[PDB]
Amino acid sequence: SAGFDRHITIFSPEGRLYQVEYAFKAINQGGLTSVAVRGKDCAVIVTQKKVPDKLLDSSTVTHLFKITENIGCVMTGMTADSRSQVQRARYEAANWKYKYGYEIPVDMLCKRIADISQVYTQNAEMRPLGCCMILIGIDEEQGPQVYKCDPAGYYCGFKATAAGVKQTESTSFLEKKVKKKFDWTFEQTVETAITCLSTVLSIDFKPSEIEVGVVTVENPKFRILTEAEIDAHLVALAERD
Amino acid sequence: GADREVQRILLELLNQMDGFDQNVNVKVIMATNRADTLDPALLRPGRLDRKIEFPLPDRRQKRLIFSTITSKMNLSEEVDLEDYVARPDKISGADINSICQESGMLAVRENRYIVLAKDFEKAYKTVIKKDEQEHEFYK
Amino acid sequence: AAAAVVEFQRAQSLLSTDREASIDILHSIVKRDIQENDEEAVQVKEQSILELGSLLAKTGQAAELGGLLKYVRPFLNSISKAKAARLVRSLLDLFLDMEAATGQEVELCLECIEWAKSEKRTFLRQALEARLVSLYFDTKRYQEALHLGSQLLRELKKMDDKALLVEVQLLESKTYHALSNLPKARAALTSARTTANAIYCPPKLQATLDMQSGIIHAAEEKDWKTAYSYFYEAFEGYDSIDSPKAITSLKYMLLCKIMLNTPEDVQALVSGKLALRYAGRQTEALKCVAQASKNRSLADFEKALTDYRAELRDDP
Amino acid sequence: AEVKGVCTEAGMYALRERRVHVTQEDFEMAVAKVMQKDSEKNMSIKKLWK
Amino acid sequence: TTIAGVVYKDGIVLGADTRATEGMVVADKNCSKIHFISPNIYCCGAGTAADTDMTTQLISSNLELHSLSTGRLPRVVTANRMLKQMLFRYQGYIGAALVLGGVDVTGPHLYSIYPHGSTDKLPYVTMGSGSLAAMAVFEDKFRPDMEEEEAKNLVSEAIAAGIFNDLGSGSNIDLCVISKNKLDFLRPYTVPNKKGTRLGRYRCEKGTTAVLTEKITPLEI
Amino acid sequence: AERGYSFSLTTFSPSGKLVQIEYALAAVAGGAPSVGIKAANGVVLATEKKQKSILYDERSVHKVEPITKHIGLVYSGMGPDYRVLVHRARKLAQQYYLVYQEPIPTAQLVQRVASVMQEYTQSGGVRPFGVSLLICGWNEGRPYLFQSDPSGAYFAWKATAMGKNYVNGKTFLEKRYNEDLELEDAIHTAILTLKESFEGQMTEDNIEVGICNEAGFRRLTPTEVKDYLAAIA
Amino acid sequence: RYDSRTTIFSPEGRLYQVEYAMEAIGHAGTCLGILANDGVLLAAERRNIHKLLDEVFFSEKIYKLNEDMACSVAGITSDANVLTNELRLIAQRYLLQYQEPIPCEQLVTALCDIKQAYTQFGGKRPFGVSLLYIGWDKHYGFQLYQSDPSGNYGGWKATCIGNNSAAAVSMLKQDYKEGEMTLKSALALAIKVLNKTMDVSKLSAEKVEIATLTRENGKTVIRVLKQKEVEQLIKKHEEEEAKAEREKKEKEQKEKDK
Repeated sequence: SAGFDRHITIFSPEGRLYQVEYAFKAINQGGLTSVAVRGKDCAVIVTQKKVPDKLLDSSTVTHLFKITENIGCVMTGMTADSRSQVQRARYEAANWKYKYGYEIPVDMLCKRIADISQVYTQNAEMRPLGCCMILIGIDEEQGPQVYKCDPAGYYCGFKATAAGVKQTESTSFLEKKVKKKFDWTFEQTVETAITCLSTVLSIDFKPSEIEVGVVTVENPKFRILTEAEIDAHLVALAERD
Repeated sequence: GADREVQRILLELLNQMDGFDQNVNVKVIMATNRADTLDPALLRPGRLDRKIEFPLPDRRQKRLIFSTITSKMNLSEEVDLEDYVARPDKISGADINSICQESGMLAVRENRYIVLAKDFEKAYKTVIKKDEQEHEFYK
Repeated sequence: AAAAVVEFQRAQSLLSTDREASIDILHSIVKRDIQENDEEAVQVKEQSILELGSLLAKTGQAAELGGLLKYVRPFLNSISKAKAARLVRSLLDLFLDMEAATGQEVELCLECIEWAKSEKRTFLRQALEARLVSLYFDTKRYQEALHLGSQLLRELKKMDDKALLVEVQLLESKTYHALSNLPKARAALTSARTTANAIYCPPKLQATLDMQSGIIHAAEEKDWKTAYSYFYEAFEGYDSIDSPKAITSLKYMLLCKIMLNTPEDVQALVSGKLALRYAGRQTEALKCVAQASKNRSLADFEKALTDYRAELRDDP
Repeated sequence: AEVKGVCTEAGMYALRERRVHVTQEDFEMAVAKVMQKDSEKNMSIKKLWK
Repeated sequence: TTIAGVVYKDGIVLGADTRATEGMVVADKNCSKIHFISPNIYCCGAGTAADTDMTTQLISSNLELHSLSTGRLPRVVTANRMLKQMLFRYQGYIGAALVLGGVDVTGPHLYSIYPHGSTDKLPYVTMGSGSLAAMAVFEDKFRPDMEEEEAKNLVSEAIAAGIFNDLGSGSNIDLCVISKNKLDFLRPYTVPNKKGTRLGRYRCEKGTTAVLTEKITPLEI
Repeated sequence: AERGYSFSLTTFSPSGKLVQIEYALAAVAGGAPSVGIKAANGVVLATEKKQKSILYDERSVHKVEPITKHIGLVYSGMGPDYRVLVHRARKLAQQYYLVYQEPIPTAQLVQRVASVMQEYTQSGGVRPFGVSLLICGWNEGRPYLFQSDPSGAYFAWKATAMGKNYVNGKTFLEKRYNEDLELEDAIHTAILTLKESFEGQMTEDNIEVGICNEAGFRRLTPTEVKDYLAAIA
Repeated sequence: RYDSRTTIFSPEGRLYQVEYAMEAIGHAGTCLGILANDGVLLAAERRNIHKLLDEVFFSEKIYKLNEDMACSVAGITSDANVLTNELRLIAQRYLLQYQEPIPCEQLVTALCDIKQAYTQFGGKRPFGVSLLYIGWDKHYGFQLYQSDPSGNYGGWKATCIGNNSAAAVSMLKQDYKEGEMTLKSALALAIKVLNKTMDVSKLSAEKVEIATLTRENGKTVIRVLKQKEVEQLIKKHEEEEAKAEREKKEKEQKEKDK
């Protein structure tokens, strides 16, 4: 069935949306990978950082964005789509805070973005922008929260997830590591995320070829770890592993 | 011409299965995944077909499949298939055969010159979980 | 009904310890009449009748069940609605479950059926007739069992309670098997299975169907693999229901294992997760028979037969 | 063809029980077995049309 | 109209009077002036009765849809911002002056929303024609962190002062005690006044009136 | 078949089919099992919440959601479309409440949601909702269980199953369902119907059940679902 | 190929999409209507009568458009619902404007003009639903109309749409009295034609719905007959058929004697 393939709004005779599936394939096209894990009182996102040139400003190159003061996201997929969806998420969070007087819950922001994407999946006006957004925040009543906002309107919440080329391998690794004492600390969660990326990619990380963002209950502000902190984590945890 | 040629094949089959040249002692068996898309003429409850259903194995039939497949195989004494049958699933006979083959391959690959409940557990998990990795907005 | 429940609890303690006081208290409570407007004293009285029958069965006082029925049949005749048959069915079942043969079962069930016919409670009459057919089979009056069962199923094919129809067809198949008319027993079994795979089959009914199917398969086709499969299904159903007809299913599985020329599996199956609560002479008989078959010793086989005569013989 | 199949299947029912005998029950069961209809499964697709 | 609200130790107590006057004649004797916004949020309404009624109804609907979407209790800040933005979009023609009060996760909150859309979060507020008398009572006899019973007594007394010193104030006093546990809605909390025991006997016997026509229609069962 | 007349929603095929809406219904049938049973004194909805991994936090996204204090809704099909439809149903119920100071009747809510689906199935640039909704309400003094299809057609049901094994579910419900069934027995029937099409171990936290009695619609807590599963097993 | 759009003329002048809708109406459940000088009536078959379906609504195909009018729908369910709502809106708009019930022909014309616009304009498939209207207005009394997917309507003494409409209309043509048909005879004829057109065993009463419109005390009354009345009519028809068969058997016996 290849006729039912060029239009986002056409159901295949068995009821499939091939253009949405192709948007997912587009997610698996930036080459990078991202992982996210939540401990007792923190959430961590770690993304592979490729800077294949000396002339490219690594400070500007990034996939971790601060959606609001207390919510962060890691984007994987086409970069233009990633930044467009990041701007949309920031705008939605600002509108929520304006209308309702309190910071947008992470699950609410994910539902808003997923609804926005579902609209494009249903109507035929745009293409479903091919990016995957993993959001992390600290909810006052639930605790640390990690969510995904794939480009079809699906936004389940996660104990630990991955996106990009090696999402399946990272998922298997995190399943194994979470069946055993899912209760992780801050250092243990950073360990688990970094180890998942390193093992799935089959490489040990320099302090620069990796980008980590973190939120904690004690300090519930999205913080992007600096090079010194990344190196400290890598060296200390590899040594004491 | 292509749809017409396929219909021509079906018409020839109907002709030869029941027509002016009634065969003597020539029986026919036709296997299919669904009989609902079948032509009413070929499906004719007459001199063209008698219909039988091959459903997914029941629990009792699954017990029988495991016993038959494992008879030739030899195992330990703590490897009761008597609960792998009871565990709910939609595994077919091919699935059970694959489970047994995979458990035997696990044992031989890992030496351990016996087949045990852990081997069957791993093979069963592998086979049952093989039906995954689809998209999750469809559900 | 707080005072009524307190009376029930006192009668229960007396059932446990001083049964005669409980018996007298429940006799008085049953003698008590019921206000037509109050629909809870009626429940009190029916519960008291049931517990009085329970006392009689526990003490082996099965001689009064006839009187119980006689003075409980002139009732309001409106218990619940179209489900009052359950109480009388359970009462009659418990009565006939007597551990000592009182000698008056067939005629009592017959007069129950006659009273049901007179009162025009058709469904209760059908239940009583099915119970009577099962009683005929139990007492080995196979010809009368078959006559009554044929009449009952001819009546039943054209109305409701397909569960009762399935039970009656199963009893027909079982009486044919006992009478050696194996093809007719298999035909009745197949009819029962065809009717049963159109309704809800409780675990007990499914276990009965599976055990009868295994018995017939063992008898006729000589596919002891399928016979063992059906016997295992019956064993599992009767185990879930924790019924006493599970040792028989275990015995028949071990028998099928023996007749499959693989008596080595008898011990492995008796040493299973589910085949432990039933350990005893029942399983030991067939373990010994499997051992004798393994040693191929006719002397050992006869030794096992004579030693376990109760288990191996007297069960056709 | 359906009627001939009805006769054949009643005869097969008779054959099953080591019989050479056909009865009204046999013909009725044969009719049921031969005129078996695969009506629509899905109530939604069935109820698209009023 | 007189309405008041005070934030006591555990939660809030709102208190309104019951009367609606069409001009200078008592039109309603038992008007309900404490409107529901969510199980933990109630707002007392004053001013144009229709405006306040429909405003509270619309905001309650919006907040209930919001709560269904989120999955958690609504926030008094959310209700206050919704009301404020609506009443500001309408440049002042929605004559609905509200005393909002609720108990969300972050403790109890009490707001005084004005017709033009200016809100004052306060420990105690009073609004309506008798708002001046109610605030007099509050200033004279308010203390930090009062008990539930003492707060009920204080708000009831303030509303009673409004009743007795403001024409156009209610007959009965309605209260709403909200806390993290209870949602008491006392209707009426008190009946300071009641119609004088009917002293007359005037029912006119059958036939006093002169009829001209009849069209008795036998409605079907 | 009629191959040309299957890509558009604004053209009748020569035989009169609207093939694309049937394809939407196929997408529905290729979804998670959900069951709805109308007890004598209430209604029950169930649906498997089996996740694709242990990582999916199976407490964040719900499948049996309320729409009012007396109406709830489950679905079989695509989750995003379901989210859209539940939001629209809530909005419609709120509009009805504002206009008529009275909770929307279940029949009316079903009519309006079916109208929404019809709106989405009447153009070329829009894809029909690939879900079937099961709405359960307690309007008046009797329970209501309705189905709504992508085509905009809505049904009243005694009991039904939709999703992957709806045929087996409906046969099971034909066997087991009796009209004078209390809600407590209907919950067991619902869970058993799910079990008959539920692969793996039906743990309390991977199944979702919501009841609707005179007290109003309520999604049963996982503890309650665990108790019901233990009692059934 | 001249049927890819509703607004495309075939080189012979035929709107193939409109013809497709007209033919597709044949999938709908058989509805029919008879006009009697005492009153007018519709009958309709329940295509799907599964035992697990509930009967929440008192009627699946017969809707009450206003005080003096009812209509049976035959075709796609969504289109039928849309058009029923629009018919009610048209009737009540006329009542608001003029303060008197819309005449049946005017209501039919309005809805059929809507259907014509759908057949004529842009990217909109024609309404795949046929309608049978019954009503009473001060001008022509009891009236029965039929309307197609193409927005064409006609007035009929008796007619049938949906499944086996050809057989039903032929039977009515044979056995309808052009000006001497009362409501009782109309109901009997409706039962006869439904029995001979449904072609599903005996005429199960639960698989048919009948509605009658009649003037009473100066007010129109539309009654959907209760299942008891439908069962009684079916039983009377079965007794009549059995009597006819007995008469034919007696004639056969007399012929055998001869």
